[PDB]
Formats: sequence, C-alpha cells, structure tokens
Amino acid sequence: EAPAAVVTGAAKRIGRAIAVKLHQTGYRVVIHYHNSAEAAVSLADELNKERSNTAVVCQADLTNSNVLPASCEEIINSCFRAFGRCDVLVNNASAFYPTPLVQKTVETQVAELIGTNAIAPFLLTMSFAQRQSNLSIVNLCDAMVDQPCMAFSLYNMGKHALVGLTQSAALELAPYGIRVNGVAPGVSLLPVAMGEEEKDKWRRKVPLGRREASAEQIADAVIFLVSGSAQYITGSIIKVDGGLSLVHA
Amino acid sequence: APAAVVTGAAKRIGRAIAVKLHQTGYRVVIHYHNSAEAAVSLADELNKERSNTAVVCQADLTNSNVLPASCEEIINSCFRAFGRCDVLVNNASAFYPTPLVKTVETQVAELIGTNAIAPFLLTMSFAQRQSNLSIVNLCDAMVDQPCMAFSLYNMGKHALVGLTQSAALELAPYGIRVNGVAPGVSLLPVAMGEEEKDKWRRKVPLGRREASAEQIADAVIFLVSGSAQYITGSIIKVDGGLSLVHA
Amino acid sequence: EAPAAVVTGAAKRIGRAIAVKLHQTGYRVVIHYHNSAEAAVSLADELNKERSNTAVVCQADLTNSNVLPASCEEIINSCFRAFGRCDVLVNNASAFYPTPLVQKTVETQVAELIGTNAIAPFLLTMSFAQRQSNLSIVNLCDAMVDQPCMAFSLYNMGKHALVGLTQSAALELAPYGIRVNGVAPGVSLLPVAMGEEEKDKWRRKVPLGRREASAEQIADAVIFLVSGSAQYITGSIIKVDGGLSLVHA
Amino acid sequence: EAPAAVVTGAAKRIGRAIAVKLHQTGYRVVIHYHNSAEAAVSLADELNKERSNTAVVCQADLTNSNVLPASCEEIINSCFRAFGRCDVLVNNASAFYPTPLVKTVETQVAELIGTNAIAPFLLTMSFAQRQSNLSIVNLCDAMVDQPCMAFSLYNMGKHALVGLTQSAALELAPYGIRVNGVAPGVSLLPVAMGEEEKDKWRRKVPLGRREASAEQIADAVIFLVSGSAQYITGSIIKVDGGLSLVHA
Ligand SMILES: NC(=O)c1ccc[n+]([C@@H]2O[C@H](COP(=O)([O-])OP(=O)(O)OC[C@H]3O[C@@H](n4cnc5c(N)ncnc54)[C@H](OP(=O)(O)O)[C@@H]3O)[C@@H](O)[C@H]2O)c1
Ligand SMILES: NC(=O)c1ccc[n+]([C@@H]2O[C@H](COP(=O)([O-])OP(=O)(O)OC[C@H]3O[C@@H](n4cnc5c(N)ncnc54)[C@H](OP(=O)(O)O)[C@@H]3O)[C@@H](O)[C@H]2O)c1
Ligand SMILES: NC(=O)c1ccc[n+]([C@@H]2O[C@H](COP(=O)([O-])OP(=O)(O)OC[C@H]3O[C@@H](n4cnc5c(N)ncnc54)[C@H](OP(=O)(O)O)[C@@H]3O)[C@@H](O)[C@H]2O)c1
Ligand SMILES: NC(=O)c1ccc[n+]([C@@H]2O[C@H](COP(=O)([O-])OP(=O)(O)OC[C@H]3O[C@@H](n4cnc5c(N)ncnc54)[C@H](OP(=O)(O)O)[C@@H]3O)[C@@H](O)[C@H]2O)c1
Ligand SMILES: CC1(C)N=C(N)N=C(N)N1c1ccc(Cl)cc1
Ligand SMILES: CC1(C)N=C(N)N=C(N)N1c1ccc(Cl)cc1
Ligand SMILES: CC1(C)N=C(N)N=C(N)N1c1ccc(Cl)cc1
Repeated sequence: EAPAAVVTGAAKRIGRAIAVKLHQTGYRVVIHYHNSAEAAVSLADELNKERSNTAVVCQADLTNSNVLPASCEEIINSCFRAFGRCDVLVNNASAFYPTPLVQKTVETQVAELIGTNAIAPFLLTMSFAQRQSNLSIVNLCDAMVDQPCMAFSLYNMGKHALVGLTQSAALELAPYGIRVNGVAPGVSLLPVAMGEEEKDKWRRKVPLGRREASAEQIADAVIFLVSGSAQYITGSIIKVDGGLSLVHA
Repeated sequence: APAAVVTGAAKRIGRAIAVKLHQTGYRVVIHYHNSAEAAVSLADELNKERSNTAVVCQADLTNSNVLPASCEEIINSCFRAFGRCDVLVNNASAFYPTPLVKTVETQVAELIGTNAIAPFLLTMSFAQRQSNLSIVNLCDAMVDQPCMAFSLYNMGKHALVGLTQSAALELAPYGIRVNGVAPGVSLLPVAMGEEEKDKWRRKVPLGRREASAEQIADAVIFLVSGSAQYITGSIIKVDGGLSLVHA
Repeated sequence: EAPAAVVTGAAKRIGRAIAVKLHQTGYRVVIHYHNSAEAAVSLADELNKERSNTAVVCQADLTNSNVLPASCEEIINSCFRAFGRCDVLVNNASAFYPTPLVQKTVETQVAELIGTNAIAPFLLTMSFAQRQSNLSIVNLCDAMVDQPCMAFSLYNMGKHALVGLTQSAALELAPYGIRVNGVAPGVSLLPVAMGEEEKDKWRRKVPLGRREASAEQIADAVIFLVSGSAQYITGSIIKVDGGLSLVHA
Repeated sequence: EAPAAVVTGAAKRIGRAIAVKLHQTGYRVVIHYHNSAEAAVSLADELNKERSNTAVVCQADLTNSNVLPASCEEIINSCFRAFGRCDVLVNNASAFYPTPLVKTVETQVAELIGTNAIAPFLLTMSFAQRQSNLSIVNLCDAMVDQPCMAFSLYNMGKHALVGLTQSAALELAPYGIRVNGVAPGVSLLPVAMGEEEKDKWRRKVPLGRREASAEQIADAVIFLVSGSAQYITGSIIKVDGGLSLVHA
C-alpha cells in the first residue's frame, strides 16, 4: 500500500532531507550511502522508530567501473526486496572537486565525477525502468551549469550529461508512465570544508535573501515533482537558486 | 487571509487558477475583459463557499495610453477589497497568427500589450503598492519551437520570459518572488477544429493523460506556496514532454 | 550588380563598423540614422569617395507608433530606390536606458525600448520579405539577456522579443530563401557617457583579454552570417562576448 | 610559419571536409583515424601532393579506458613532432548508436561517452598543457534538447561536450585559447540509410529541405578558428538550416 523510494547519497545534507520529507509524505525509503554508514543507519533507525519497517540502508560506490551496473541493479533490487515495489528514484549522490585543465589519476577523476553525476543515474534509471501508479525519477542537477566554477570541467560535464539524461529518459519512459524531472540548486548547504569568509562570499551573491537554500527547501521541490500535483510534468528542471543564476559577473 | 489577482480569470486556465487559489484559502480578484457574465458566475460560486472572498475587475489589457491606469486599477481593486495583495497571476493572453509575408499596429497592441506590457505594468503596480509575496507569469513551453506565422505572439512570450528574469532579480530585495509556468498543449482553442486538436494530442509523450487547466493551476499553486520560498526566476514547464519532441 | 544592404543606426559605433565592413566587402549600403545626420552624411560621403554611388542615408525614428510600419516600409524602399535590390537587413538600432519597477512617461519608454529593439525589426523584416542571390537578416541581440542588468526590464524584454523574432522569422522565411540570424555582443563599445572607472569594472569581467569587443569584432560576425560561408545557417545567434556570459556572480 | 591543426575522425565525411578546408587555409594537419586507415592515408597523400610535408596520419581508439589519457597525449604530441606547433584542435570523432533504457552497457558507456566527451576533455588538457591564434572547436549537435528516441548515452555525451566547451572556454581564456562549438542538425546522412528514410529527414529542414554538406559544417569551423572570430569563446554555432526550430 505505501509507495517506496530510493534516494542516493541519503545519509546527510540534501539527500537526508529528501529521504525524511518523502518518509513524512508516506513513502518507505531506501537510504543509499557510500562512506557514511553511521549516519545512514542512524537515519533509518529514526524513520523506523516513526513507522516500523519503513526504512532500509543500501551501501554502494557509484564510481564508474565494469561493476557499476551491478551496483545500480542492487540498489533498485534492495527496494523491491524490502518493500515489493519501487515508485520513486532520486538521483542525489554526487562527487564534486576541481579537475584543472593545466597543471588521483585523471582516469579515477573521470570515473568518480562522471560516474556519480551521470553514469550511475543512467544505470539506476535503466534498472528502475526494467523492474517496472505514479512512478517518477528526480535528478539533482545544478542551476549554475552554464556559468560554471573555474577548474571544475569534469563535474560540469557530468551535470550537463545529467540534463541530457533527464530529457532523454523523460522522452523514452513516458509511454511507461514514468516521469523524469530535475531539481537544480544554486547554493544550498555549502561544503563542510569551506571557511566562513568564503561561505559568506557565496551567500552575498544570492538576490533572494543573501543566503543559501536549506536542504529542506530543495527537498520541497523534489516532493512537488513526485506528487500528484506534477502528473503532467516530465523533462522539466526546476531551479531552486534564489535568483543566483540571473546575476551577471 | 492572503489575496490574489488573476488576469483573464473568467474561463479556462485562469478560472482554474482562481478556483484553486480560493480552495487554498486566498481571496481573489477575478479580472475580465469581455467575459463579464462568466466572471460574475465564478465570483458567485466562490462567495457561496466563503462570503466576500471574490470580487471582479473589468479591464482591457491591450496596450494604449490608458493601459498603465488600467493595470494600476486592477492592483488597487485587490487592496480595496481585501486590504493587501500577496499574489499576481499574469494569465490573460491574446493568441492568433501574424504572418510576415486588424492593422499590424492593433496586432502589436494586443499580442505584445497583453502578453508582455500589461504583465510589466501590473508588476510595477504590484511592487509599488508593497509575508509570501509572488508573481507567476503564464509563459509557453514552445517559445523556442514556435508555431509557424506566430511571430508577434512568440515575441510577446519571449518578452514575458525576460520580464520574469528581470523582475525576479530586481524585486528579490523586496522579498517578491517572480516565476513562470509554461504550458504546452492545455485546453485547446475552442475555435480549433477537432482533427487538428487530435494531431497535437498525438505528439505528447505523456499524452495517455489529458492535459487540463487543473494541471497548470497545480504548478501555479506550488510556486505561490511556502514550498517554493527559495524559487525565483524559474519557469516550470507543464507540457507532458511535448517540447522534447523533435520534428 | 553589387548587392545592397540596409543597416539601421549606422552613423556611429557598431552600426558604422557593420556598414563599413559590408561596403569593403562590395555591398552598396543604406545608412539609416535617427538623430546623427552629420555623422551619417559624413560616412556616406567617405564611402562614395571610395566607390561612387554606393552609399545613401535614410532618416527614421524607430519608436513604436501608428506610423512606424510606414517608416519601416520607407527604409526598405530607400534601398530599392537607390540600388534596385535589397539583399541584407541588419537590425542594429537600439535604445537603452533604465526603467526601474519601483520608484518620459512609461508609455513613451515602452514605445522607444520595445519599438527600436523589437517592433521595428519585425516591421523591417516584414517589409524586407514582402519587397522580394543570398538574402539574409542579422539582428543585433545581447549575450547577457539571461543575466540582465538590474532595472533594465523593458530593454531586456525587447532584446528577448528580438530572439523570438529571430527564431520565428527564420522558420517562416526559410521557404523564401531568406536566412535570419543574430549576433549577440557582451560588452563592446561602452556608452560614451560612462566614466573610465565604470568602463574598467566591465572590462575586468571579460575572461578573454579583460577588454571589450571592438566594433570591428562585432562586424566580423555579421559579415560571416551574410556570407556564402553561412548559407545553411538560419535561426542561430552567435555570441561575441569573450566569455562574459559564462562568468558566475 | 604555417600553423598546424589536429582533426579527430578526419578520414571521412565531416572530419575529412574540415581537414581539407583547414589545409586549403594554410594549415598543416594531423589526420586522426581509428578504423579508416586507407581513407586517412589517401587523404594525407592528396594533401601532401598539394604541398609537401603538410599532412600526417595518427591512429587511435578514443573509447574511454585506462590508456585513453596517454593516447590523447600522443595525438597532440604527434602534431608537435610533425610540425613543431599545434594551433588548432578539432574534436570531431564521434560514436553514435541507440542505447535503449528498456556490447555490454559498460562498453557502450566507454564508447559513447569516451568518444563524445572524455576524449575531447583529455585532448583539450593535452593541448593546453603543451602550449598567435590558438583555438579548439568541438562538434556538438543542434538537436541535443530534442533528442532521438533511445539515444540516451549519445545525448548525454553531447551534452557533456557543451559543458566542456563552456568550462574550457572559461578556464583557457587566460592563456588566449578560445573554445567553441559547431552544432550540425542533419548533415551527411548515415551510409546505410535508405533514400526514403533520408528524405524523411531532409523534408523536416526549413532551409532548402536538404541536409548540410560536410563543407557547410567545415565553413563554420574555419570561421571559428579564423582572425574574424578572435573575440568569440564559449559559443556554439548551430548549422542546421532551421531544423531545431521545428516543433513536433
Ligand atoms: N549543496 C549545494 O549547494 C548544491 C549546489 C548545486 C547542486 N547540488 C546537487 O544536489 C545534490 C545534493 O547536494 P549535497 O551538497 O547534499 O551533496 P554532498 O553532501 O556533496 O554529496 C551527497 C552524497 O554523495 C555521495 N557520494 C559522493 N561520492 C560518492 C560515490 N563515489 N559513490 C556513492 N555516493 C557518493 C556521498 O555519500 P556518503 O556520504 O555516504 O559517502 C555524499 O554524502 C548533489 O547532486 C549536488 O551536486 C548541491
Ligand atoms: N494550451 C494552452 O491553453 C496554453 C498553451 C500555452 C500557453 N498558454 C498560456 O496560458 C495562459 C492561459 O491560457 P488559456 O488558453 O486559458 O487563455 P485564453 O482562454 O486563450 O485567454 C485567457 C483570457 O485572456 C483574456 N484576454 C484576451 N485578450 C485580452 C485583452 N485585450 N484584455 C484583457 N484580457 C484579454 C481573455 O479574457 P476575457 O475572456 O474576459 O475577455 C481570455 O479569457 C495564457 O497566458 C496563454 O498564452 C496556454
Ligand atoms: N555596445 C555594446 O557593448 C553592446 C552590448 C550588447 C548589445 N549591443 C547591441 O548592439 C547594437 C549596437 O550597439 P551600439 O553600442 O553601437 O548601439 P548605440 O550606439 O547605443 O545605438 C545605435 C543607434 O541606435 C539608434 N537609435 C537609438 N534610438 C533610436 C530611435 N528612437 N530610432 C531610430 N534609431 C535609434 C541611434 O541612431 P542616431 O545616433 O542616428 O540617433 C544610435 O546611434 C545595439 O542593438 C545594441 O543593443 C551592444
Ligand atoms: N552527420 C550529421 O548529420 C551530424 C549531425 C549532428 C552532429 N554531428 C556531429 O559532427 C561530427 C561529424 O559527423 P560525421 O557524420 O562525419 O561523423 P561519423 O562519420 O559518424 O564519425 C566520424 C568518425 O568518428 C570516428 N570514431 C568513431 N568511433 C571512434 C573511436 N572509438 N575512436 C576514435 N574515433 C572514432 C570514426 O573514425 P574511423 O572512420 O577512422 O573509424 C568516424 O569516421 C560528429 O561529432 C557528429 O556527432 C553530425
Ligand atoms: C560540493 C557540493 C556541496 N557537493 C556536490 N556534490 N555538488 C556541489 N555543487 N556542491 C557545492 C559546491 C560548491 C558550492 Cl559554492 C556549493 C555547493
Ligand atoms: C548603451 C549601449 C552601449 N547601447 C545599446 N543600444 N545597448 C546596450 N546594451 N548598450 C550597452 C549598455 C551597457 C553596457 Cl555595459 C555596454 C553596452
Ligand atoms: C551517425 C552520425 C552520422 N554520426 C555521428 N557521429 N553523430 C550523428 N549525430 N550522426 C547522425 C545520426 C543520425 C542522423 Cl539522422 C544524422 C546524423
């Protein structure tokens, strides 16, 4: 009776807020994680305290490799194993770090940045569709893909490829009743490693409130796109950026 | 309760928007141009649900020397009736072909005046008269793959995307968010024949579902809600995937 | 015979550079102007000294009004009266000034900023098509239309509408063999009234050389689009912005 | 004195036209190829008959793998070894075939994302590291936002190439390297395709109801590498006869 969702990178930050808000809406959740085992299990424990048997964890590395298709098939399979269905996929996990063009091996950088941001979403989409209502996939995009950060070529390529996937999968999966959309943050929760001065630099750029989005504000757009209020929406990407992408240099 | 202005609210998409805002708890101004009977019938229905929660406002939104005063009056009607104006929905729109190969300047006044200049003037008036404030502009998901011989209409819809972006930036400091909803094929022109309507329906990837005014209104309701408090300068397509479909 | 071109706002600045470059390519030109009669006649004199009977002037206000259609018809007629043909239309004339949303009448600002930037290009395009080899129209667009200057709503609306005209006219006129394209500068010749301090702030934003485009660099892109090297190009807008539109806030 | 350029997938079709027009403009050329050795050598012999010692060939698979970075470094090095300089890189090579959501999938990923995006990335890195008018031109696709059904990996690769074009234009602009794209709509159609199917495509094109020639695509590439485009970076020129403007 209750629908079920997979959220990638759901242990912390935006993915956690998405998983929590889906669970609040009535979903059973698969909390995917890679390194954040403690936080994953903690979250599943909390959700299960709320409604028993409504949350599981699933560990996987989403770096590209010849075994990534099996890892992605396993994530989707974990949903069916736990809940007997899989109604929603949220592709949220993402590696992010600079890859300067002018001077980990570069092949590892490609595997991680293109794998987590683009290839794992594609394979997760394949596995979701093959295993199949209000079914839908939501991809976490980037509102700044056309005004990218200096020296983040590979990350930017991965996020552009994720827009292409959102469009192509929305076209191809529409006859199966699967809607595919994206949510594109601008600045939301800033990197843990970032200093306060640098954080404030980014905050001051945002027209609407001179502040970053909360994780919950991003989650609210995901909730809309999976909801019955979005059943004619497919192939759309909703920027949640407080106006940041409108701001010239 | 908060209050909303919906332009072109007597029929079709704008009526669906007005109904859903009302259902969410807003008081509404139902703007109309030629559709007085329909506007009053809707206000009658809404007032039966909650009395003195819906009023009507007549105005022609063709561009002219008097359009700024007309737009000011629409916003003023909200403040008079309700003491505030939280939401502006720019939905009124003229649509018809203007082949390159009514005088042309009347077509300009109507196509560019209703789809762009009236939204601009209403935005200025709404901002000047100022919570969760926001404006939602009814855009068009096919602005970059336009209908043949619809130059002026397409120019007006592009101008409305520019207004969306420019107004979002400039009003962000006032806490006013400005967003768009871009339908694809929704309620077809009543005029349009049935064979041509079916031809369109067949091209929609999600076309197993019918397009409805309610679906458009649902996107409007999200963007005015507290669930969209960080969203400004965004246009949400509601087109069933149609804009993805190559020739 | 030599082909002929109309260039709007061609007395000074970018429009003059486009006229000169088309003239040096072998075109006969109509130099449209509004207020700059001395500069317009002076340019026509210089071009006619290089090749006799190859340049005329044509005066017109391109503000929107009930007479603008006739003014636009007359510009195109001027080209056919002087030269017997009209192969190229360059829509360069443009008004630009702030129109703040929160505080000339506003209806005047609308007439000027939407008239010169969008309605007069539409009417000129209608007249050019109706009066009809390598025929094309080039619209001077703006590379920063999606990252606009604060308080320039009406200017921005008119430049967006010009993108819409570029696309719509390309689609509709393709069957008649008329191509319609745009050139979108970032920062090129800065306003004459701008102080050097302010000019430098803009220059410093430009990735490629930290300087504005020369008028000739903009004209080079126009010359390509009218040439036989662009014979399959229609509905395209070429940014000529040194990377400015890629730079985040 | 003469500048030099690397063109990937240069033995046939669009890449061959680009190589010829660059040579005609006065460049020395590296003709990269993967499987089309006879055609690559035929072109290099033609070009060298026109002007001695102006064309070489370089073979490489541009599928993604652990050796792809070395391969791409070797292609750029081939230009420096042959000509002493490398002024232009044209990322033209491309795999294209359907990958329906409903060869192993990881081979399809390596091929479609490697040739269309990762090789251009690695070649761009190699080009920039090794450095009058330097530029890179990436062959994009005007239909990236209205994609052919069941081509998700190809479309993801071409979108990633738009991101590379923008990100590389921004990062390389301080070194005076410009990075731009040319996005065909329908140009030379696949060799297998029957005329009836080719005509279905041709009839969709507003401007002339025909596909672009390879030379038409090449002309946009020649503009972007020229002195006439010295302020243009991060731009992608659609060469598509209006095709992308046509609704369903
Ligand atoms: N935060 C923003 O300002 C912002 C801006 C633009 C776009 N976004 C997008 O929104 C989504 C959420 O952002 P966020 O800041 O919450 O992300 P985040 O904290 O940087 O990362 C999300 C999760 O990704 C997982 N991840 C990283 N590498 C992985 C790998 N190799 N295999 C599997 N999982 C891996 C990590 O899981 P473990 O912790 O379990 O290792 C991580 O917690 C991301 O897609 C991001 O690109 C965010
Ligand atoms: N498939 C679709 O329906 C579709 C597709 C794309 C975009 N849209 C956009 O969505 C919005 C609503 O669509 P719709 O089909 O419901 O619109 P519509 O029925 O065609 O027109 C809505 C209202 O516009 C008002 N209007 C027309 N000319 C006017 C003028 N000179 N002054 C004042 N009002 C005027 C009319 O009000 P009166 O009846 O009171 O005179 C009309 O009822 C429009 O902005 C439209 O462009 C709709
Ligand atoms: N310059 C830049 O950095 C830049 C950046 C982005 C876009 N652009 C676009 O590129 C084009 C050329 O730029 P620019 O700086 O050379 O333009 P500009 O000097 O600001 O204006 C060009 C001409 O427009 C004509 N004009 C102004 N109002 C008019 C009216 N009411 N009726 C008829 N003509 C009118 C004027 O002719 P008279 O002098 O004869 O009165 C003026 O010389 C414009 O479309 C502009 O928007 C330029
Ligand atoms: N033709 C069109 O209509 C059209 C439309 C849109 C975009 N484009 C783009 O324009 C470019 C030229 O198009 P085209 O039709 O001439 O291309 P094409 O003939 O399909 O392919 C170009 C060359 O790509 C090379 N290539 C394929 N797989 C490779 C691999 N694993 N490693 C190295 N090289 C490989 C091949 O070289 P070998 O022959 O030596 O093996 C092939 O000759 C492509 O980027 C394409 O995506 C073309
Ligand atoms: C690093 C972080 C948080 N994480 C991912 N996965 N993607 C981003 N875009 N991020 C991000 C990077 C820089 C800034 Cl300023 C904001 C968010
Ligand atoms: C004022 C000027 C020169 N002129 C027009 N018609 N359009 C612009 N965009 N301009 C412009 C405005 C600001 C800057 Cl910074 C550069 C050019
Ligand atoms: C196969 C071909 C020629 N080759 C590549 N590398 N890319 C494309 N986009 N192509 C293409 C595919 C279909 C059509 Cl209709 C036209 C060109």
